[PDB]
Amino acid sequence: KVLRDNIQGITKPAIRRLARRGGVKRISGLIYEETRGVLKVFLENVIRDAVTYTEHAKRKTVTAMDVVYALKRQGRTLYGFGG
Amino acid sequence: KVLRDNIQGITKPAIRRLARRGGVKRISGLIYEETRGVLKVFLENVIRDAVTYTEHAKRKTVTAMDVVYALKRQGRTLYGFGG
Amino acid sequence: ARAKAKTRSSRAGLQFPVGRVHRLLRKGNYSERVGAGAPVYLAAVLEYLTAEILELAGNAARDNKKTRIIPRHLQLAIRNDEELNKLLGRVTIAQGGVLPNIQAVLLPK
Amino acid sequence: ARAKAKTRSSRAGLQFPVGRVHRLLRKGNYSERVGAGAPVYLAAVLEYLTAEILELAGNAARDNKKTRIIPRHLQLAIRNDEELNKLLGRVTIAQGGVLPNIQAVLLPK
Amino acid sequence: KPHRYRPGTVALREIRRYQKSTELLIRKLPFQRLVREIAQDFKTDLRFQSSAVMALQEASEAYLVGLFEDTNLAAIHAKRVTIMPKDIQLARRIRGE
Amino acid sequence: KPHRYRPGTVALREIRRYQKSTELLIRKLPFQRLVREIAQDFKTDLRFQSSAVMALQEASEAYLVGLFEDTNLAAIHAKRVTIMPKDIQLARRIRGE
Amino acid sequence: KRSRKESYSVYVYKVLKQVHPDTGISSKAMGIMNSFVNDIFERIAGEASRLAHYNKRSTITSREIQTAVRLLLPGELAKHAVSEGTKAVTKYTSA
Amino acid sequence: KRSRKESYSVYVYKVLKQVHPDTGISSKAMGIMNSFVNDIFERIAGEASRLAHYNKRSTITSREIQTAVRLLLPGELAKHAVSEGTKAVTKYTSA
DNA sequence: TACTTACATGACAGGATGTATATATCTGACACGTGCCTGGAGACTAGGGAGTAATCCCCTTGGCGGTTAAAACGCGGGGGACAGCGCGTACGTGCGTTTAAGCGGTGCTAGAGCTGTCTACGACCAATTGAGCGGCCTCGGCACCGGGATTCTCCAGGCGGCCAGTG
DNA sequence: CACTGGCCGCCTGGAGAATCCCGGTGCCGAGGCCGCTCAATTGGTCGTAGACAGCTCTAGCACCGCTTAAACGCACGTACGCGCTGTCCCCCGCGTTTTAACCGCCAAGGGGATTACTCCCTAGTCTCCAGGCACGTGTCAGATATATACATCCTGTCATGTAAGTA
Repeated sequence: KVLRDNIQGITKPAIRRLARRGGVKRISGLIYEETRGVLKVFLENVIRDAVTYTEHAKRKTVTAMDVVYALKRQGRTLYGFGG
Repeated sequence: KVLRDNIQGITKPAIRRLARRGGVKRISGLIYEETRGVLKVFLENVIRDAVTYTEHAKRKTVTAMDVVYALKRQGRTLYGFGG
Repeated sequence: ARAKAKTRSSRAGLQFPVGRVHRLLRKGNYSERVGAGAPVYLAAVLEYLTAEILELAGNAARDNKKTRIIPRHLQLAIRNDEELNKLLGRVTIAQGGVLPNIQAVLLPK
Repeated sequence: ARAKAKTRSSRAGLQFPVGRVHRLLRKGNYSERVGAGAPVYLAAVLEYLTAEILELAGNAARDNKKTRIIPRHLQLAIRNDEELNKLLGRVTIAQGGVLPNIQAVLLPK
Repeated sequence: KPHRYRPGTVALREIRRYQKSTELLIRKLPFQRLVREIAQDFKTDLRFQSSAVMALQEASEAYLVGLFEDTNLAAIHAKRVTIMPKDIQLARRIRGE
Repeated sequence: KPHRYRPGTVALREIRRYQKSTELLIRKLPFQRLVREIAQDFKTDLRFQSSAVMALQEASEAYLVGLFEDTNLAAIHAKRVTIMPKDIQLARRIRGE
Repeated sequence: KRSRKESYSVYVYKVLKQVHPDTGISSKAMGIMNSFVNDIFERIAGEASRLAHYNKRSTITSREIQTAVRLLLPGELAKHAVSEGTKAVTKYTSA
Repeated sequence: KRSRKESYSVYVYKVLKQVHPDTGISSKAMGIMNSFVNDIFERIAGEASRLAHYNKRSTITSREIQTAVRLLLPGELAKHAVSEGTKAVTKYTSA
């Protein structure tokens, strides 16, 4: 039930493929740690917003509606999920 | 009546003073014309918005209130002239 | 006893709704009142933008040798127009990926 | 026989108006109906932010041995405080200038 | 000797294939479990539709990938082909966090 | 021999002086001439409030000092101290425009 | 018994068939189009509301939304949308 | 006389005299405070309107407002704002 | 000294594989048909927002004379930028293994969401008043002015260490 | 081999100026007073939106069972960053000269702004009907799979520049 350390579940080759989509030539071995940290910070902000949205609506399930609202708040509005 | 060259009216030592406020120590010789151009671009973007506000207001005189509104539209909100 | 019902979009000669967009403005709380020509203008603007992006999507689908538009074709349509990137630079796309863009030193030799 | 006109900000123990904030919310066209807790809550958060920033401004002014606050002191007050800097990242203070923040590599040895 | 390419040619193929690609780059199950891991820290017993996990996922490659084009701009600015962490926090700090 | 300060020492004194300072770094009347020129490009016979010229002055100085901070970061990124057009274009490209 | 969901489905399908008769449309692309129409509509409506607020105007007019088209839509898209809107309100007024 | 141009003068002056009885205020700083109050009020009101639109709510009470505080104001300022706002609303219900 | 000849490096050729190029198959998501209703719409009405005439004044625009700091130009110089060589280095990629995500399957219920009640609650309007802003005046904190110290900066030649001559 | 004088790096002391520290003066900016006004407040009333209860049903949670793709880890290998240093060059510091910016002073009128008027318009509501949405299905573009062709990338092999021996 309770989890500790699943941030390693975003694997190193997942970060490699992400950077390949971004057009990266060479990814240093140091890079994966702060990419995980930046993803930690960004998802923390987004789900903090989304949890605040859901707790405003007095629900217990995070919907994609509140997700795209949280992305619209941050100036990263996403197309394709019913916003 | 017509004005053709006042972009050189933003003099090079005045650009130097602005870069001193920006913490720049060493400024290349090609920088000044580029700064003139990008300031021209930003003034173009601001003044098209401000004149659009003015012609919506049916006014001929540009006001600082429209300056505040055009700056806050671009995400560059300026304190000190509102109200 | 009553005039025949005629849609306002067909009165303006548009496909995009005068009525639905007008109602959504009235319930979207942007003002207390809305002028009559404002939803017609807004529907015309939305129809123009959608017509442009769907025309570019059909062009991309013909380039991709496909008949039905995919959000990859939509991302290809947006990012290959500079002024739409000036409109939609900060908006992220589902399943669109990235425009093909390999920089000059990134290419070999 | 009407009761004495006593004020809502004093009912909150606050100085920022419940009245002006409520009026600007109603005429700002943000919702059809507005709960009574909304403008008093908003006056409270504005008063806390105002108290915090004028605290830092007064401390900066006494640091610069001056009695009257100036937007130089305000701008200094804003970017010593990290969460205020996060709040006001895109905002420029008029006549505020920039707080001294020199990168160490360009400093002399 | 067995077949083996020079360094970066396979990276060229990877970049070209993955910019042509539209399918998902990160695994679904550990991403959903990571969202759950972060969520229980903020509110316990929190549930997600699959579509909300999809939307957070699309936002994740969106934000990350955009940071990598910013990182490539920084890296080619420093005349390098290998990216470094300071490229990432430099791009984040110029971006305005 | 007349006294002469080393190159950069007066530059650091300029940085400390103008960074401590709060006053305007552009002459107000050529800026007014320039803004009337660019205004006449879009709409003829435009008139400016003096406070409007001052507000555009503060906004222009603000955008320029922010971009100059960004180019300072780009220059110290590139193992250099002299800012270059490539640094300025790096800043403009990263900032999302 | 389900609840009706409002979308732009047949409208986008109609204009797509007008600009390209022989093409199709996917459901993911329709989600993209619904999000696009909603977002651009919201941007134009919000800036129109701000224009009405700044000039103390209590109503949304075609003139100020034309102002919003000048503001938001850049360059040739602005003037083409102006031509489209003026033509549209012209044949709407004549009807 | 001329028309009243409404401002945040006496309120900022009173909160100064609470927090620092001895220090003064300049007019440029005072305009900075006016634009500050306007900007923060606009941000909170816009996010409250957005939250009302999302939940299909015609009502803005303190609950949406504290939601918007927890969005916009980061961390420590947000929880403090909840603290004095909670004190204010409890004193308001107790009149 | 030029002619001949052997050697090392570059231009030309060729194979292997991976991704493009061609074609057969099935399948489910796109696309078409149907009932519906609810949401768009026509007419009338109550009412009120804004376009426009008039004006005024004030605040912006235009013009004129002097100072001198701002700007501009030149000399000099020191700092910066950057590429070649080398040097050590660190991921990229090939390939075998694991395992755990991925794909298909099943059971239950949390809670998401729709429906009925009702009530807390909020909005609107006449009166009223009381705090909050327009306008003015005062003095003293601060802008402007003047003189010596400390600090900053930069330079010479005093100091220490090292080296080589000499006894 | 030690002493010791000389030379060179370098390290310290000192000298001048630029802003800071300390007085000296005058001034209009804001803080407070006064007057006004308009706008918050109180009560009542009336309508109305969301909290709460209840139900239900559906997709998310939970558990189950195969399958190699992903992951990972090591190993060879090649390229990658970068420091030294040289080399070249380009812009800061400062002095001098010009010039228009700033001040400051005065005329004039364009339009920003305000008030009134009167009429254009626009939400609201009752009602009516009609096109998009829920729902169902059937069907061909694409997902998938199998057989070729070139790209292309790397690697071998002769072609050729070139250096050396020698008649």
